[PDB]
Amino acid sequence: MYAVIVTGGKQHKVTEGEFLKVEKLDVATGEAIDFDRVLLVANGEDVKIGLPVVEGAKVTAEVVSHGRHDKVRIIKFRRRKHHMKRQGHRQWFTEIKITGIQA
Amino acid sequence: ARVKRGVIARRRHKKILKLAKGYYGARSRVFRVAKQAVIKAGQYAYRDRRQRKRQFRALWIARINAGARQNGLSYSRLIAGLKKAAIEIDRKVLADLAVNEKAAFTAIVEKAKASLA
Amino acid sequence: MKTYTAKPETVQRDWFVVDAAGQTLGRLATEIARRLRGKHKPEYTPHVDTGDYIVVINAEQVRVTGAKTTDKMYYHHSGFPGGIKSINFEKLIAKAPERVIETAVKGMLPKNPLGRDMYRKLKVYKGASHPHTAQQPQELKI
Amino acid sequence: AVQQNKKSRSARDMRRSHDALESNALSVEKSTGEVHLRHHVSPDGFYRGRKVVDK
Amino acid sequence: MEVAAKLSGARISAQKARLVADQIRGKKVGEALNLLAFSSKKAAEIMKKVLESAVANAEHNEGADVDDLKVSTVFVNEGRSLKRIMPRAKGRADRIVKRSCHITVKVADK
RNA sequence: AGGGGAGUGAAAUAGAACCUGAAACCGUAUGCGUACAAGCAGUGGGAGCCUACUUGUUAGGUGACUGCGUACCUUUUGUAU
RNA sequence: GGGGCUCAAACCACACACCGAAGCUGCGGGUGUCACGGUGACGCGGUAGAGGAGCGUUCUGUAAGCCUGUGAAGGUG
Ligand SMILES: [Mg+2]
Ligand SMILES: [Mg+2]
Ligand SMILES: [Mg+2]
Ligand SMILES: [Mg+2]
Ligand SMILES: [Mg+2]
Ligand SMILES: [Mg+2]
Ligand SMILES: [Mg+2]
Ligand SMILES: [Mg+2]
Ligand SMILES: [Mg+2]
Ligand SMILES: [Mg+2]
Ligand SMILES: [Mg+2]
Ligand SMILES: [Mg+2]
Ligand SMILES: [Mg+2]
Ligand SMILES: [Mg+2]
Ligand SMILES: [Mg+2]
Ligand SMILES: [Mg+2]
Ligand SMILES: [Mg+2]
Ligand SMILES: [Mg+2]
Ligand SMILES: [Mg+2]
Ligand SMILES: [Mg+2]
Ligand SMILES: [Mg+2]
Ligand SMILES: [Mg+2]
Ligand SMILES: [Mg+2]
Ligand SMILES: [Mg+2]
Ligand SMILES: [Mg+2]
Ligand SMILES: [Mg+2]
Ligand SMILES: [Mg+2]
Ligand SMILES: [Mg+2]
Ligand SMILES: [Mg+2]
Ligand SMILES: [Mg+2]
Ligand SMILES: [Mg+2]
Ligand SMILES: [Mg+2]
Ligand SMILES: [Mg+2]
Ligand SMILES: [Mg+2]
Ligand SMILES: [Mg+2]
Ligand SMILES: [Mg+2]
Ligand SMILES: [Mg+2]
Ligand SMILES: [Mg+2]
Ligand SMILES: [Mg+2]
Ligand SMILES: [Mg+2]
Ligand SMILES: [Mg+2]
Ligand SMILES: [Mg+2]
Ligand SMILES: [Mg+2]
Ligand SMILES: [Mg+2]
Ligand SMILES: [Mg+2]
Ligand SMILES: [Mg+2]
Repeated sequence: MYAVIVTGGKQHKVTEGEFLKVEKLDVATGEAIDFDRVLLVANGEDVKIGLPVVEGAKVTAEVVSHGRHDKVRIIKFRRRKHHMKRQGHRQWFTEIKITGIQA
Repeated sequence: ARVKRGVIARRRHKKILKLAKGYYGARSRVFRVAKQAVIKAGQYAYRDRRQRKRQFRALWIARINAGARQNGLSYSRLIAGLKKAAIEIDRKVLADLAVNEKAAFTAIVEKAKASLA
Repeated sequence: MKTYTAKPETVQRDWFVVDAAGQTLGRLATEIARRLRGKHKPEYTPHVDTGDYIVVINAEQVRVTGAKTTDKMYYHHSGFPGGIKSINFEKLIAKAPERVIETAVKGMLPKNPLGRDMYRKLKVYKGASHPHTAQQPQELKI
Repeated sequence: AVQQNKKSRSARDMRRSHDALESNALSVEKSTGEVHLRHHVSPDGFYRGRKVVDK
Repeated sequence: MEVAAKLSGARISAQKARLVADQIRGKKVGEALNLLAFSSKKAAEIMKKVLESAVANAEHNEGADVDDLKVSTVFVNEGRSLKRIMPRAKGRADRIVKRSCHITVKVADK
């Protein structure tokens, strides 16, 4: 039992009881969410290929935490032109746990 | 008010020499050489965040080609067939099924084939 | 959900035997180099050798088109002044028939430690038989 | 003639990989158990079971 | 046990003294004393007196037996150097450094 | 000469070249890598091995193999030069 | 550019597909200006140079305060 879902402009292959980090969602911690845009559900030997979205399929999850990724450092340097610039970045994410896959 | 530079200058040199850890020879232990090495390392890292996305699409596309020709289809004919029917599955997800879930990849290639492409 | 990468300790390799009995040299050599590199498998990764073993048996019966049997030259330098030496396709077939196929395939492979490793899996012979019966190569039609 | 670049730490240590010292052939006199150089009179003045110089 | 003995300011360069220290590292003191007695190097005469001091330290302060000892640690560090002036041709003056070293020997029965 | 103990001292790695004791530079010990391999020495990817504990969607150390990649300042129409 | 290429892997027409940039779109963030009362809109490569806003060092007031041998400054992780 696994599914392919779309969230945050990316696609994720998903199995039940899995932890994965996705782009930040506007959901409070501990709240349940569902994913209606399911592209593929495969149940052992049975594979439902989704004409664009598999009809009736839905993948539920609960929000575990919010956080930020490790800092990356940006530098812009133009040699012998007297120019330099620095910047920092930490990207937000939401961690969700997949509770149930409805085929 | 005479200001001495000893403490501040030492704190600034140690920040650079800590980023130069693991470099070869003088690039990890003298400030003048380690300063240039840290700058060039950050120049490379900025450019390689763009190239990471290019190197991974090329890897997915090459693996999809290998899996499609095992089912009697080329990469360019499979992509046209997928777009003809419905499918919006990524090259990233497609390359994962080609290696791990081979029975699901065959079903998709067979459906793309049935769109006469 | 990271991308799969092959591991050199857990790669499956097969043995194949290819007969060069009237095949064009460069169009046979491109098929060989494709399989030495592992480009025909979904497990292919750019930094590990996932390819197969190729045995080539009738290496002296490979052919070229046009006027290339006498007009195609192989040059090499010995490192001494004036040490440039040449031989054509017709004469090299007579002397070292296997060197013709190896030179073509070797130029179609990467020039690095990994490329020299894939080249070690190519066995070229000039008979109709090979010494690798215990490996039981399967037939490959061009 | 002189260098255009200074040698690295690693480069000069490779030149010294042939600077190690070897040992000598030492023997023990059967009569007295005294160590000496092979084929040499011992510091006590013995050689091949005989007194040669007696200091 | 691991009793040590040190010689600070030995009048020899550290690079010259380290050639002899590589010969005795990890050996039994009896077989390393014979090696130093028959060496043609000047650093062997200096380092043989340090090793004999470390053996004498173990017998008096620790009650060790020389026949069960072996040299476990030996290293040569740099000492302070003297600075002298050497006249060269055409009025040029050169600067000489006279280097010294610190020699440490450790013996152990275990 | 210099040391190993013993003593004095709150403290001798405060021992007289004596408060603190940084960096360049030189060593010893342990872990991983390195003797078919070509270039500003890094970075994107990445196996294996070692250590720690939460025994692996973890942390630390190494980095086989591979894609890209000719230092910095000044002066210039223009510099890997 | 090399290997190699001859009913081409050359050339001349036509057709359909795909790859391919830091371009465009998607998702998540930060900022400048203008309008309205936090939203909308379009901007955000840069040398000489102009404009705006900040960090840190020593000393003086706040301070006859507060911290500190149950451990200050400094050094090193
Ligand atoms: Mg000052
Ligand atoms: Mg390193
Ligand atoms: Mg690309
Ligand atoms: Mg791409
Ligand atoms: Mg010279
Ligand atoms: Mg030189
Ligand atoms: Mg120079
Ligand atoms: Mg010069
Ligand atoms: Mg020069
Ligand atoms: Mg030498
Ligand atoms: Mg004179
Ligand atoms: Mg000198
Ligand atoms: Mg006391
Ligand atoms: Mg102290
Ligand atoms: Mg003190
Ligand atoms: Mg004091
Ligand atoms: Mg002191
Ligand atoms: Mg220091
Ligand atoms: Mg060393
Ligand atoms: Mg090797
Ligand atoms: Mg070779
Ligand atoms: Mg070299
Ligand atoms: Mg080369
Ligand atoms: Mg990585
Ligand atoms: Mg690690
Ligand atoms: Mg690397
Ligand atoms: Mg590399
Ligand atoms: Mg380059
Ligand atoms: Mg390159
Ligand atoms: Mg200059
Ligand atoms: Mg000029
Ligand atoms: Mg000029
Ligand atoms: Mg001009
Ligand atoms: Mg240029
Ligand atoms: Mg230069
Ligand atoms: Mg090329
Ligand atoms: Mg045609
Ligand atoms: Mg197109
Ligand atoms: Mg892109
Ligand atoms: Mg843009
Ligand atoms: Mg956006
Ligand atoms: Mg722009
Ligand atoms: Mg700007
Ligand atoms: Mg004040
Ligand atoms: Mg304390
Ligand atoms: Mg102060």
